[PDB]
Amino acid sequence: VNIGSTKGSCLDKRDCENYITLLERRSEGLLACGTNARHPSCWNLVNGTVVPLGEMRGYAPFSPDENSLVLFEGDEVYSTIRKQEYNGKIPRFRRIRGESELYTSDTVMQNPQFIKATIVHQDQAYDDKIYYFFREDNPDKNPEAPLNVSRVAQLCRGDQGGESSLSVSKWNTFLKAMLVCSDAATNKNFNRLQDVFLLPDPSGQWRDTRVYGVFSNPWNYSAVCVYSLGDIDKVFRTSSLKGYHSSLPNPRPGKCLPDQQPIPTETFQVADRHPEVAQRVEPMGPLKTPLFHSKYHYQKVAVHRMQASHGETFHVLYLTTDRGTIHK
Amino acid sequence: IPTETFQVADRHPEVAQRVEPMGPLKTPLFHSKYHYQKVAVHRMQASHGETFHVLYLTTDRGTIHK
Amino acid sequence: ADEPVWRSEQAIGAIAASQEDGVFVASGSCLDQLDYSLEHSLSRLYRDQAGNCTEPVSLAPPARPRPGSSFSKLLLPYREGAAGLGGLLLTGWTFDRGACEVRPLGNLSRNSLRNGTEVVSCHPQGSTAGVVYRAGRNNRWYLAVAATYVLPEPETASRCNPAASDHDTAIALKDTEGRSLATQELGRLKLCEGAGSLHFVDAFLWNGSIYFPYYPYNYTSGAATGWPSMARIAQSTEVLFQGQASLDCGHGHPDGRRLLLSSSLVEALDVWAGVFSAAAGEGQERRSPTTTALCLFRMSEIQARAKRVSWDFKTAESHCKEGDQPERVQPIASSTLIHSDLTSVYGTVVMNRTVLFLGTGDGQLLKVILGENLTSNCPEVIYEIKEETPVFYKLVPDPVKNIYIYLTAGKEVRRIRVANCNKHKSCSECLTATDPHCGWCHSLQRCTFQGDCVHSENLENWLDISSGAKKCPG
Ligand SMILES: *[C@@H]1O[C@H](CO)[C@@H](O)[C@H](O)[C@H]1NC(C)=O
Ligand SMILES: *[C@@H]1O[C@H](CO)[C@@H](O)[C@H](O)[C@H]1NC(C)=O
Ligand SMILES: *[C@@H]1O[C@H](CO)[C@@H](O)[C@H](O)[C@H]1NC(C)=O
Ligand SMILES: *[C@@H]1O[C@H](CO)[C@@H](O)[C@H](O)[C@H]1NC(C)=O
Ligand SMILES: *[C@@H]1O[C@H](CO)[C@@H](O)[C@H](O)[C@H]1NC(C)=O
Ligand SMILES: *[C@@H]1O[C@H](CO)[C@@H](O)[C@H](O)[C@H]1NC(C)=O
Ligand SMILES: *[C@@H]1O[C@H](CO)[C@@H](O)[C@H](O)[C@H]1NC(C)=O
Ligand SMILES: *[C@@H]1O[C@H](CO)[C@@H](O)[C@H](O)[C@H]1NC(C)=O
Ligand SMILES: *[C@H]1O[C@H](CO)[C@@H](O)[C@H](O)[C@H]1NC(C)=O
Repeated sequence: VNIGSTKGSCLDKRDCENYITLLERRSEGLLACGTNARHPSCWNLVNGTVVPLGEMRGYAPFSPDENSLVLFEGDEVYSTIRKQEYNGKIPRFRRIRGESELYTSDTVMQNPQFIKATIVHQDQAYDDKIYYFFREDNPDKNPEAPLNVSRVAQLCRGDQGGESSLSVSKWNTFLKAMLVCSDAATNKNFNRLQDVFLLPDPSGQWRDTRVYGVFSNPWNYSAVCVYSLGDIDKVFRTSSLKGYHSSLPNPRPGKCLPDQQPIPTETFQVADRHPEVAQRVEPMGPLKTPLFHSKYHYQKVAVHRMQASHGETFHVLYLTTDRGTIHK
Repeated sequence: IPTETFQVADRHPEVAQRVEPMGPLKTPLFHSKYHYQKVAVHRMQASHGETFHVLYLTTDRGTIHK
Repeated sequence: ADEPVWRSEQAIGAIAASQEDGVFVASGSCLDQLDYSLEHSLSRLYRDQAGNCTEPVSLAPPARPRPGSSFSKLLLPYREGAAGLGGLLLTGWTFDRGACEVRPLGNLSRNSLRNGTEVVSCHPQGSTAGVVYRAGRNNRWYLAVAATYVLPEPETASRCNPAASDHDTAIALKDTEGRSLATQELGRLKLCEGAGSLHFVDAFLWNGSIYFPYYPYNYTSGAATGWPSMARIAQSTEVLFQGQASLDCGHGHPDGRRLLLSSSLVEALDVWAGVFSAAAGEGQERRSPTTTALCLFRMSEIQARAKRVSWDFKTAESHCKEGDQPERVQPIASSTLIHSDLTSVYGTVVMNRTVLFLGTGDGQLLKVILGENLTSNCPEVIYEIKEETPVFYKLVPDPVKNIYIYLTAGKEVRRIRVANCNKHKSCSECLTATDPHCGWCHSLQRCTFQGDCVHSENLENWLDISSGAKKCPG
């Protein structure tokens, strides 16, 4: 179904293609967004028809090789894609569609590379969280420290914004934590998060949702670690903040508020200055160690809970190597 | 050593800056997937007077690499 | 002329003259709506304490070249000629983390409509200059503000600096009709780290852009750093940096005058006036008959020489202070007027001549009329403060009576006459002084204004300067 760059063909032909980088089906039909010769736009495919919706910044990058990420939930869209080409060198996690636009501040991430995002429904609706995974520069600059580190971040879905004119449009509930995947027996660390896969529990308990992460290291060796939304959330609401040694503000940083209250300035400033929690998120169960590690270079993971002929249940991992193969 | 000088040292024995390798690009002479345990070096001259450093390493497999 | 003076218990921090409503002036933690005649205090605003206007904290006024402290930061009336909708007023203070509210232009006893914190400086000694304008498809009312938001806070409890992610904010765009006068993602201009503090003097609209006169300054040290400059930004809903440029006005002084005390854009002339000064010691020892000076600049040259370089502000195409340096702009040499203690300036055009009113540290109100070459003539003294009280850096013109000008000094606001034509009796004696306001009257044989003289059509009583003394009856 050709959706050609037929929306302003370039003179001096080089690379003005319309790379389709997004496919999402909505009630209106299949949403398709593309680069459109550096003019981000979307189209709707309903009944063998291709209806253009025009330019929609944030829905598609200007170039196909860009680190993109867009998430859909209800009538809200989130994106890591810049809305303008002459934009700064600061990647952001933004709510592109919703009550108001929110963007992450300059202080929360250092050259982030987004991997995946998800909505997490907790006990009360107003406590709903958005979690997303990524790699960024290591704040530790010592020569023996590894250059990048793996993270999970949390935002309150119901974040209103701040109290001051400067913080109104910013996310005021951002918190990030380092994701650790290291072997206990050996001392082997896999610091480079490659891919994440979420597997809800049969119990329906969000706290039991499993997060499977694939990690590699400088030698391109890999390991798979499993986390629980429960453990991650516990880290976010109980850990102190790196670099902050005084009693925390009453409404705690990263904690969602009840009746559409904006986050108090005194709370936002602590969070905005110290966004990293000090305690690390480790793998599930006793002995926080990987399910397994090998000398293969894994890049993607998918998990299937299944029952054997005799009713036994097994979790089967599907991993792609960088050699174009799959391991079961 | 004065008590005041000794008490700082006794509470903070580790200096902050790390010792890195010699010369520009503080990087190793080389690295490999072999498990080396001991090293001995010989600075030597070649037939034409050129000077070379030769390292002798033992692996955990009971062999020696030159 | 003379004394419809208004007094205040505290020093005046700001003054803005409304068109159809009184003259507003902030003293301490209060704001007064005064009658144009400075007779009655129509309404009053108690911003901090319930009945106290007393300064909650004592501000010690440094050297006169050095900028002063104040609790009020912004006093901007706008949306005046609406016809159907009342007028509005922006009142910004150090209180509540540099908060600013939107109030009805009039009775100060009414409640504010909207308000937001971190709009202006929360530091008494910190600069703040802003201007309202309209932009976007909705043609909404915006406020472009420049301030010194970040200063070292010794007091560990009264800390009011904005968030860490806003620490480098230099100028911000505020939506006057939105949540907390909100600034969006692309609504600010950021400081270059290390550039120290920037002291913003004024903020004004010109040729589709917003200009911000300022100078690097160390508030702790109390000394100016680099060259006085001007930042240029687009009149948009988003910040679009269009350039920066230095202003050279150190003519009759060795080390120069790297301090900017006053700013005034001559409306229908496209020329900007500013009073510059060098340091007068830490006390007042280095005082010289050349320490201050009045300089005029062509807005066209200011626009042309202001490049989108990264020196005091951050840009996406370059690193701070790594590319080319800002170009210096030269003033209109003919207009320069050297002095020993100039503190304020205001300018406009009457017939077609450019009139400049200047204030001094000795309480004088000068006046210069520029020639054909825009050359500055000897300054005439219109009023003198008996107490020799330095003149507030802002000289506000009377919107109702074109013949008046509001002079503010220390704790008083006076309604001074733009010129005293009664000082001349002879027709030739008057029309030779070259004053666009004064003109001989062929009715009662005296020199006055067009309003004081029966400007009849049958008998042209009033004689202007356009003709000169070569027209008098003699
Ligand atoms: C596609 O199907 C939907 C629902 O069946 C219908 O509302 C829509 O009109 C169809 N598209 C067109 C333009 O025929
Ligand atoms: C201002 O409003 C108050 C209360 O509404 C009123 O009492 C006062 O007289 C008003 N000011 C004047 C002088 O009109
Ligand atoms: C208000 O006045 C009282 C005395 O009437 C004085 O003690 C107080 O300092 C004033 N307000 C402030 C905090 O300056
Ligand atoms: C400031 O405005 C807010 C609305 O954004 C309002 O709730 C609050 O009461 C106001 N505060 C002041 C200074 O009266
Ligand atoms: C500002 O002046 C203070 C006091 O002299 C000094 O500590 C500081 O270094 C100055 N700021 C800079 C770096 O210019
Ligand atoms: C006003 O700005 C435009 C640039 O958009 C420029 O072309 C023009 O020369 C400016 N006017 C003056 C008097 O400089
Ligand atoms: C008014 O004065 C200005 C500057 O002195 C000059 O450029 C202009 O031509 C004059 N007006 C006319 C039309 O004489
Ligand atoms: C300066 O004045 C002279 C003589 O009065 C006049 O000829 C000249 O045009 C003026 N300069 C300009 C460019 O206005
Ligand atoms: C950290 O590693 C990632 C991926 O290997 C790379 O893209 C990034 O540039 C590195 N960080 C820096 C700034 O060197």
